[PDB]
Amino acid sequence: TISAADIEGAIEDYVSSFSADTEREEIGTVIDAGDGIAHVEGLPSVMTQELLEFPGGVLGVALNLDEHSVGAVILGEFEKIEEGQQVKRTGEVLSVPVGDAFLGRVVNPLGQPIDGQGDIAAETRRALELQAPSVVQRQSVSEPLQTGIKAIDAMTPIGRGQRQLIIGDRKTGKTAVCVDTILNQREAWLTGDPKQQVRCVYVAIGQKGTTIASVKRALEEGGAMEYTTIVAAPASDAAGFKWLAPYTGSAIGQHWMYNGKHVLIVFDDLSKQADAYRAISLLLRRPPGREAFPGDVFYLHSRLLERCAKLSDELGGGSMTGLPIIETKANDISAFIPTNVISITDGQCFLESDLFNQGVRPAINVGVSVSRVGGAAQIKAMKEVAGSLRLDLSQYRELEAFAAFASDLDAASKAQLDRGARLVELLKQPQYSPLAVEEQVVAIFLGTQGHLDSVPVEDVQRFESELLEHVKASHSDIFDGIRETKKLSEEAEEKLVSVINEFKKGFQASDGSSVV
Amino acid sequence: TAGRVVRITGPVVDVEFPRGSVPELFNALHAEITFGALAKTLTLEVAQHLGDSLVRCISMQPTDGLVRGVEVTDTGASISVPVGDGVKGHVFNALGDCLDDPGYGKDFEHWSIHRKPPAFSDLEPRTEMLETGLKVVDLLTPYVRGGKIALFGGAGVGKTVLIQEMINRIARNFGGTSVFAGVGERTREGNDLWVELADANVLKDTALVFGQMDEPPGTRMRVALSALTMAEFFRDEQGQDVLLFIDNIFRFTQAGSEVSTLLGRMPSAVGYQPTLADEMGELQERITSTRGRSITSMQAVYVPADDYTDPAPATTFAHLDATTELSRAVFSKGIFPAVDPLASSSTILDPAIVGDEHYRVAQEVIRILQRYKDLQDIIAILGIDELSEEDKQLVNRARRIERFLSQNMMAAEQFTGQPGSTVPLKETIEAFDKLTKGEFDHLPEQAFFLIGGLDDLAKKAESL
Amino acid sequence: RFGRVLDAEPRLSALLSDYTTPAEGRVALLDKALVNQTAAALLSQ
Amino acid sequence: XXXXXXXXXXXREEIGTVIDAGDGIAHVEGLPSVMTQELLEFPGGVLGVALNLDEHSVGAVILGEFEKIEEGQQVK
Repeated sequence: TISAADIEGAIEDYVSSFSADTEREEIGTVIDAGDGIAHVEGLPSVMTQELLEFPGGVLGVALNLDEHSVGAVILGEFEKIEEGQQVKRTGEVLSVPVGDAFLGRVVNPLGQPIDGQGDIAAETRRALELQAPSVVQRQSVSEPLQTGIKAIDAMTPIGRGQRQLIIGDRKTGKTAVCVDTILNQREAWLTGDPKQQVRCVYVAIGQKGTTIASVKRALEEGGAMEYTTIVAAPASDAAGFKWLAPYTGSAIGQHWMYNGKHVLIVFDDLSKQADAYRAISLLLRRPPGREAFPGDVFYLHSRLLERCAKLSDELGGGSMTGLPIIETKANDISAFIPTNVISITDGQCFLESDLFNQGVRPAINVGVSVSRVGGAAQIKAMKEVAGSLRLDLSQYRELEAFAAFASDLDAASKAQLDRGARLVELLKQPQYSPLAVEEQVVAIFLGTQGHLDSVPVEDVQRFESELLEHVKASHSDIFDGIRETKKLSEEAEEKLVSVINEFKKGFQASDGSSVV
Repeated sequence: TAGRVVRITGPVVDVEFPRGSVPELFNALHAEITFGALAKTLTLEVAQHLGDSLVRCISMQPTDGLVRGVEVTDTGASISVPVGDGVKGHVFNALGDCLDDPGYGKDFEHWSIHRKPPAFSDLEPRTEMLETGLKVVDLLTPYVRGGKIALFGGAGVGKTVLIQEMINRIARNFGGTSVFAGVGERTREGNDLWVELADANVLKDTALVFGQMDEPPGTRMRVALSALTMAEFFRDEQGQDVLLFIDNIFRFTQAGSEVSTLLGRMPSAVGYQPTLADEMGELQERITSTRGRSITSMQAVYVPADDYTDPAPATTFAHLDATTELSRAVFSKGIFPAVDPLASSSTILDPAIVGDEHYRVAQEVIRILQRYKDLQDIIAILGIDELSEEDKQLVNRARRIERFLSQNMMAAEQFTGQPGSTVPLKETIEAFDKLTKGEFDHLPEQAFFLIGGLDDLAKKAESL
Repeated sequence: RFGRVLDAEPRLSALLSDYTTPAEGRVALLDKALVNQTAAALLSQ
Repeated sequence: XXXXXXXXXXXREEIGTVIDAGDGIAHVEGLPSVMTQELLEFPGGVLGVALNLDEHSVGAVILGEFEKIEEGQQVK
C-alpha cells in the first residue's frame, strides 16, 4: 500500500537540499529569431555547442559564434521565442542525462520524459560528440545477435557490433522486423549474466504518434519494456529534435556499452533525420550539394554509426549493434542517402515491396541482401546447415525468371525449381513470432537436407510449424543438444531424422493425399 | 504601442514596433488600406523577427493600395476562428469571417488555429476499424477510425455524391458532424458544392471553410489549420466524432512552398519549402483519436506528373492509412459509388486487425475481380463464345460480384425517394463469402444493382 | 538620468531615432524637451 | 506629461527624384505617402508603377519609353 512517510520524506529532502549557489554568469539577449533558429548577442564565455536555455523553458545549441553574435538552433517549441528575451548558459556542452533509470521509459531527444510517467532518476550526463573508439580499442565481431527471423538468421546473420541496414520501401515490414528483433531478446534478458543480457534502444524519427504508441504497446505485451528505452521524435515536433534523436539514442546506449553491457539500437528511420538536417542547413543558408542535401550528410550518418562497435577486452567487452532503417523512393537503391548509408554499414537486408504484396513476409530480397561480417557471428550448427541456402535461392530466382515461359525443361532444372519453391515457402513466418535459434536450425535442416521433397508446396509452412511443436513436446534432447553445444552432432541428427520419418509416416497432406 | 509599416514587397510586409512591444511570432496584426476603390482592413501574420524591432509579415489579403507608414495594431493572439454548434451550416474564410452572412459569429468563442497535437499519453494504443456501412468500403478497403483516407477521382465520377454520402453516414450512424476544408478550391466549385449541400439539406450539419484560389498563399496555407481547429473543438468539447474533408492537400503543400519562397528561405528538392515534412506533420498528426473520440479525415490528393516519389505525395502518403480511387470505367457500368475495387487499397486489411474470414473473403473477391479484369480484353476482342467453360463460370460470378459492390447510398434518396441502406459488417462478409461460392448465380445481373443488403437481394430476386 | 528618461519613454526614444530625418529639427526638439549644461551639450553632440 | 507636450510641439504634394535606373527599372527616393501600385509619371511623359517600397526608395518598373530616364529627374 501507500504511506504518508515517503511523500513527506521526499518533500523534506527537497526542502533541506534546496540552496542557491548565487553564481555569477553571463546573460545574453535574442537579437533575431525565425523558423527554429535564433541569434544571441552577449555571452562572451559561451562554449561552442553549449546547450543554451531560453525564458520559455526552451533549449538551444550554439552552433556558430560570430564576432558580435551567436547563432543558436532551437530545440523544441521555437514558437515561444521572441526578440529581447534573455538567454542563459546551462554550463554544459551538448549532452543528455544517462543511466539504467532509462530502461522502460519514453523520452524526447533532450532526455526529458514524454510518457508522463514521472521524472528520470539519471546517473550522470554524457556529451553527444565524444569520438568513437579507435582502431586499437575495437575487436572483431564474433558473437551472435539472434533476431528470430528465419530469413535473416539463415542468410544474413547479425553479430554484436555489426551495423545492419534494413533498407526498404514504404510499408514493407521494416518496423515489424525491428520490433521482432527487440522482442526476441526476452528469452536472454531473463538470465542474470551481463554477457547474454542484451538491452535495447529504439529511436523513432518522424514516425506518426500512433505508430510509436503501437510499438510501445507491442513491446509491453511481449514484456520487452523491462529493457527497452524509446527516444521519440514524432513527425509533429521541430526539425532540431528530429536531427538529435539518433545522437541521443546512441548516447543513452554508449553509457551502457563502455560499462561492458551489450546494447541494441534501432534507428527508425534515418532518412527522416537526413531530411531534418537538410532543413536545419538550408535555414542556416549553407549551400546545397547533391539532391539538395548539404555537403556533410555523410559526416552526419558516419559520425552516428561509427559509435557502434565491439570493444576489446582491455576496455570491457561491451558492444553496440545498430539497425538503421532507410526508406527508398520506389526501390531506387542507387539514390543518394541509400548509397551513403550502404557505404557505412557492414551489410543490408533489402526488403522488396513487389514480394511483400505476394505474401512473402518478411520480404527479404535474398539476391541483394548481404552480411559483410558473414559466418563469423553465426553459431556453428546454423553455419553448417544454412550456409549453402543463399546462393541456391539466388540461382532459384534467376532460374524461375528463365523457366516462367519454358514449355518443357531438363530434370535437373525441374528438381532445382521445386526445391527452391519449397525453400522460399519454408522461409516466411507470421508477425511477432520470434523463433529461438535452437528451432531455427531445425526448420532450415528440413529444407536443406531435402526432407521436404515429399511435401507439396501448399503444405510446407504447416508441416514446419507442426514438426517444431512435435519436437518441443517429445524428443526435446534435439533442442537441448543444439543449444548446449551450438553444434548439431551426428548422434542427435539420427534421432532428428527418425522423428522426421516418424512424422512423415503420419502426415495427412492438405490436398487430402499422403506421402513418404 | 502601435507599429508602422516600414517596407512592402508584393504580399510580404515588414512592420516596425516600439522597442518593448514587439509581437510574438504567429500573432495576427491588423492594418488599414484607405483608398476609396480598394478600402480594406488588411490582416498580417507575423513570420520572423529581423532585429532592430522589425517584424517580417505575410499578408492574408492583397497588399495593393497599402501606403508606407500606416499604423499597425497587434491583436495579441494567433489567427483565431469561431467554434461552437452555430458554426454548422455556414461558410467561413480561413480568418473565420463568414461569407454567407457577413459579421455572423463574432460573438462565438474563438480558438487559436496554431495549437499542439495530443500528448503522447492520450493517443489510442491500437487502430479501430470504422464500420461505415458501405459494402465496398467495409470489405475491400476498411477505413480506420481517426485515420486519414486518400481520395482520387474527378467530375463525372460521383465524387461529390460520395462526399454527401459520407456526411450523411457520420451524422446518422455516429451522431457526429462534418467539416469541409476547401484548401485552394475553385470559387465556382465552392458555390456548386454550397448549393449541392443546401439542396441535399445536409448543410445543416456541415461547417464549410473555403480558402479560395483568388487570395495570397498565406490564406491557402492557413485554411487547412482553421478547419482543423473547428474539428478539434467538436472532438474535445462537444465529444462528437468528426469527419474532416480536405480538398486538395497538394495545394496546402504548394501554398507552403510559395510562402517559404516569399520569405526568401532556400528551396529544397524540386523546389518545396525546406520544412516540408514538419510543415505537413504539424497538420496531419493533429488529426487523430483521443479519449474515445475521433477526427476521421478524407483527403483528395493530387499527384504532380503521376510519380509517387516527388516529395509532395511522398510526404503525404507517409501519413495516410487508406486509398479510395474512383474509376470512370466503373461509373460508366452504373456501379455506384464507383469505388474501384482493384486500384483502391487499405493498410488495416490484415488478419490480425480484422477477422481471418474478412481477410480471406477480401482476398478471394480481389482474385476473382483480377481474373475478370485480365479476361476483359478477350471478351471485347473475341466474344464470350471464345472462352472455355471453367473460366466462363468464373466470369458469371465476377459479373455478379462487381454488381453486388454497388449500394443504394443515402445521397441518392433525393432522387430515388427510396431510403439508403446500412449493412452490418457481419452481413457483408457472409454475403460475399456466399456470392464467391456461386450460390446466387441463377439470378440475373439486374437483381444485384443498387441492392444494399442480402435480404434485399432476396426481395429483389422474387420481384424480378 | 537622461538614459533613464529615454528608456522609460519608448515613444520619445523612437521619435529620437532621427538619422533618416532632418537632424536640425530633431536636435531642436531634443533641446526643447531636455540640468547639467555639459551633459546636455554631449546629448546634443 | 512634459514629454507628450514636447512631442506634440515637435510634430505642396511631394516630388521624388530618380536615384537609379537600368534595364527598364528606376528607383525613386522620397514619396513618403506613395501607395503600392500607384501610377508615377516621369518628366518625359513616361509612366511607372511603383511596385516595390523599400526603407529608402521606391522601386518602379517603367512602362515603355525607358530610354528617356536619367538620375536626378523629378517624379510626380
